[PDB]
Parts: sequence; structure tokens; C-alpha cells
Amino acid sequence: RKYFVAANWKCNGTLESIKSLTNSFNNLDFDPSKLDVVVFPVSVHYDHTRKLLQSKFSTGIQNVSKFGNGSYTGEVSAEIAKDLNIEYVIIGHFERRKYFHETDEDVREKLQASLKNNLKAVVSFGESLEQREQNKTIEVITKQVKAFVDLIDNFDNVILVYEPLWAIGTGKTATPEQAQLVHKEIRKIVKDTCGEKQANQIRILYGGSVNTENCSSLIQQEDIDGFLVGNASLKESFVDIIKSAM
Amino acid sequence: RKYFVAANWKCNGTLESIKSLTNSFNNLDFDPSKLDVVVFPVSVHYDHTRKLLQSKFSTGIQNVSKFGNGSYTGEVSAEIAKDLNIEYVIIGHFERRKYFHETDEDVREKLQASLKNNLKAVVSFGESLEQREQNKTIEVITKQVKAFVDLIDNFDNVILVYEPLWAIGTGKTATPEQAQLVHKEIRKIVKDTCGEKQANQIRILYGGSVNTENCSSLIQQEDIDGFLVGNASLKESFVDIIKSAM
Repeated sequence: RKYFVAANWKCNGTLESIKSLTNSFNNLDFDPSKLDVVVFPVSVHYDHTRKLLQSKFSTGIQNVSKFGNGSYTGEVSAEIAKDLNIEYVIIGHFERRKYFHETDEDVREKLQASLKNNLKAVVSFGESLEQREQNKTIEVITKQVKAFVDLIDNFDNVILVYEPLWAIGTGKTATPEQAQLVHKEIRKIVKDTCGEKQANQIRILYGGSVNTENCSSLIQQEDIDGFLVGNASLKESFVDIIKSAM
Repeated sequence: RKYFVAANWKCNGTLESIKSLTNSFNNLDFDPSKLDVVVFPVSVHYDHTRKLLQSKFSTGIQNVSKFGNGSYTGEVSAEIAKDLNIEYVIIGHFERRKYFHETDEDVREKLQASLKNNLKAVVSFGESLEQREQNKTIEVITKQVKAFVDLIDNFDNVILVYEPLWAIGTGKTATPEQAQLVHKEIRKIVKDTCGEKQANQIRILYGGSVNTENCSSLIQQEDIDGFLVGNASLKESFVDIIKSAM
């Protein structure tokens, strides 16, 4: 599997900060055929970021509409993203599930829209503290993955992200060993539903807290293929995280 | 009051279609010191649209985050908008209240964030058919307005929009006089919640179906200060709608 390192800038950035950050990113000499590196700026920063980043960097947006073009004030359609050659989309990030009540069905429909418009999708899922403490990790993850997994038409073009919500804002820390086991089980779900070659092909990323210290311990695990990186990706030292995949 | 003609493009456009449309828009010679004309493209179209439109046309975004900068994947903060010189935001459009379950509280928090970052806000509200048929027009609008109205300090920088949901996809048609009667009640509400001078200052737009055939009859009404325009704003004849306010 080709490693996949992704920068989720979330709701952060100014024109000036992006200028300096992209410049430092550009200094890193990597081969985009040997690893995928994707930057996800804020929607209104996309053009600024795409222009400043060298071509070796892939780019995407942090959310896409479940509706097509039409009367949906505030939404960005997959059709619009296609027209702009926005390569990737993030779907089902826990923050959107949390703050904006995005459901499993929303995730399914957003993937449909994305694939129909030749967009590549980074799809997030994961269980809460309550769910894991009640021993429902597999039940929850199976349910979330099965909400969309049957739609994947190309297993290079859809990338999965495990988000250990149980270890986010709770005071708990997900170890690389724990993450690996979940990733292993995610791959098995893909095997059972899509096929063995498909399961062996698909990138499954760790989408918990990733920094320059823990990235190697995580990516070296057999079933962890990279990261969707939060606040560490807003730093110039993000290049060292990319280096763990090189 | 300075009249206010706005284009809500909703989820529509290609780079080509915007190029052609902005060009036709630029042919209209109006004085921006006497009339406000604002275009609201899709977020990812904003840069393209702003660069193509002559500066006599003000620009904004169709939605803004209720949160500040931080871990809010997919959102655009008021601070990011301010940094990009995004002048206007639409808040509480019925499509966001309907499809994405945005509440009065969301509208309030979006307005607080916007004003804190010196953005100008176009704020929508309005009653459904069921509510009008129950003779609850005033009751509903009073509640929706009072949700956010106390946040307004500068009454040139907040623009109200009446959306007659009772006449949207229902088979019913709002007459300009029926629109006027609601606009006058809205201004009365502002008067009693904020003061007389403030009510006379604030712009109140009609945000129902506006086209070239009805724009003049609407703008002639004493308490209708302009329009938030849907489908008709995607056409080159939108210049004729602007002309009705010149």
C-alpha cells in the first residue's frame, strides 16, 4: 500500500500564514509516486493554497454536499469540486458528526456524490468513550463502515480514517498497538464486504492525535497506512511527519 | 435608506459560467456610494468571483461558522472571512434552517461572531404556510428577530431579509403589498426592541421569488429596501433587477 499523509487544517489559516507554511512544505523533496501527501485547507483558502503549493502536493476540501447543484445555500457540490479539479474530500469527520449532526446516511450520500463526480474521498468514523467502555467498538465501527463501504468503486480512490473519539477530550490515549488492532478489524470488515484484494489495497489512516513524536510508532504498524493530521499539520514541522512515510 | 440588491447564487456555477456572468454584470454602471449590490458565490468560487467582479459590486459568503478558529472541520470562521476581506455573510437562510437544522440559537451565534469580526450580515427569517394559516405571522417573526436583534449595534451593517416560506413551493404567491405589510411589521418590531432611529436605518429585503417582472412593484413598497435574489441572480438579466433600485 502507498502511504497517505494528510493535513487537515480544519478552521485555521490566514493568507499570510498559509504563504509561510506552504513555502516550508515546498522545501521538502518527496516523490508523489511513492507517497500521497494531501493538504486540506479551508474552502475559501483552496485557491490560495493550491496556487502556492508545488504540484507534488495533492489538495482537497474538508466537506462536500450530499446534494448536487441547486438551491442549497452554503453548500459546495461534488460537481463544483470536480469543475475546480479539487481532488480529495473529507467525509464524516467526527467534528461534523458532532457539531452538525451529520449521520451515517449523510456520509453514504456524500460518498455517492463524490464518486459520481470522480472525487477521491477520505472517510472518517470511530467510536466514543461510552461505546468503547460498553465494549461496542466493533459493533459501532462495523455499522459506520457498512454505511458506505459497498459504494467504493476504486480502492485507491477511497481512503478510510479511524478516529478514536474515546481518546479525544477524554484524557485517554490510544496506543499504536490499540490503533493497529482497530485498523486490522477495519480491514477485515472491508474484506468481508468488498473482497480480499480490495481490503489489501485500501488505505486505512489513523485520525487521532498525531505529532512528530508518535507518527513513526503509528505508521510502522502493519495495518496503519498513514494519518489525517490535526494541529501538528499547521506547523512547519509537519514535514517530519511526512518523512515518517518516506 | 441605501437600497440593497443581493445575488444569492446558492449552490450553482462553473468557472466558465461565472466568467460570463460577471462580465455582463460589470457592464452595468451604478454608483456604489448610493446603492449596495452584493454577490454571494459558493465559497470555493469566492476568489474567482471577487477577482472578476468590479469593486462596485460587494461580495460575501452564503454561510459563516458559529465558532471561531479551531477544530471545526468544514467550517469558515468570521475571522477567516475578515482576513480575506469578505464583506458580507448570509445567516439563517431557510434552506440552511431546513436541510441543516440551523436554529435561532445558531443564527444568534453566527451573528455575534460576524459582528465581532466587523463583518456585515444579511439575516433571514420568515413563517411557513402552516404558521400563516394559523394567523401566527407576527408571533413567528417576532420570535425569530428577537433571537438575534439585541446584538445589532450598527444598523447599517445588519440587513434583514423576509423569506415568505408560505409562498415558497406551496402554490401560493406573495403580492408586493403582502410583502410590504410584513416588512412594516418587522420594522415595528425593530422599533420596539431597538429604537425608532435604528428601525428607520435598518434595511429590510424581500427574499421570496424575485424576478425582472416583479422587482419594480416590490421595491416601490415603502418598507421594502431591496431583495435577496435566487434563480434570477444567475441570469444576465439580473442587471435589470439592480436597475429597479437605481
